[PDB]
Amino acid sequence: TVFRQENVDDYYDTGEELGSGQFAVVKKCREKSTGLQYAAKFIKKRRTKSSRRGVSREDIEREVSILKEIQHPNVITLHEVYENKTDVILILELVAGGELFDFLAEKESLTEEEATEFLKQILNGVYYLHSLQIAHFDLKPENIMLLDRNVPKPRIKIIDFGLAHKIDFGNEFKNIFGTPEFVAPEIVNYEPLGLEADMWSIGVITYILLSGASPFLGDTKQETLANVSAVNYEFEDEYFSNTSALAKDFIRRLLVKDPKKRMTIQDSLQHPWIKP
Ligand SMILES: Nc1ncnc2c1ncn2[C@@H]1O[C@H](COP(=O)(O)OP(=O)(O)O)[C@@H](O)[C@H]1O
Ligand SMILES: [Mg+2]
Repeated sequence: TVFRQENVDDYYDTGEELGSGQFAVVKKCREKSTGLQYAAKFIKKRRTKSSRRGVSREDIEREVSILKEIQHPNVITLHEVYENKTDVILILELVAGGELFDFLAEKESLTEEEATEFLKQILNGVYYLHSLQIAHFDLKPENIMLLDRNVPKPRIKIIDFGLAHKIDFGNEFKNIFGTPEFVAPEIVNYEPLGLEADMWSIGVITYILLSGASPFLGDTKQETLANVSAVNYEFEDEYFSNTSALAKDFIRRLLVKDPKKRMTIQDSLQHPWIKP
């Protein structure tokens, strides 16, 4: 597909930089015609076929296609897309309260209620995505945004659809590898991937929410990956002594090497720690 090729600056003004990654930069912006605000994600295009710099057009279009499908309170939506010779520019719903990553850094240790208030929202967004056969493949705290960080129980949206894929056969077997501390063993081992990989990441996020510590993190990325593949984690008493056994059970049933034995998103919502 092709996108709008008028100069995005004729239609929008940009402001604060909201975040970035290796091939993307995200700027707050305001649409001239409405005064409404958005997050403009500029993704750097590849300059040749054989290049490793920038993002392939196939990969950009996959992100756009998935984003166009989705509408749920706990996911961002896509407003418009522009392009020019250097970038594709996705005009995304603005999430103005910063990353979960930054919230957790700034705040004291969470209560079990605060952790489940965040988790339940994540679960609801993932339930929506998985119902659509969309695997996110990059769930982690920098990819979850708060609407407003100055309320007791902040509301969240999942962002960053740059690794998301439609799973129409039950698994996919493309080049997909995210961040060592969050990826499932099947990613580490270069196996076909499906919705189950997201459920593993949710286990890792839950462990972080409750404890402030990352379950598999080693001193190097190779150590982290080796730990993931071996399922080398434990609940440290120093961090988990006043956390319930049911919360640990929830995590334990997600951090399972065999994807067939791991809780599904439906299972997670019916688990006794979560189910009303
Ligand atoms: N819709 C959004 N609203 C607010 N900030 C955003 C939004 N999308 C992305 N960001 C910020 O920009 C960062 C990078 O965007 P992201 O989509 O995660 O791209 P990357 O694939 O490069 O990680 C995010 O971690 C977040 O800080
Ligand atoms: Mg990201």
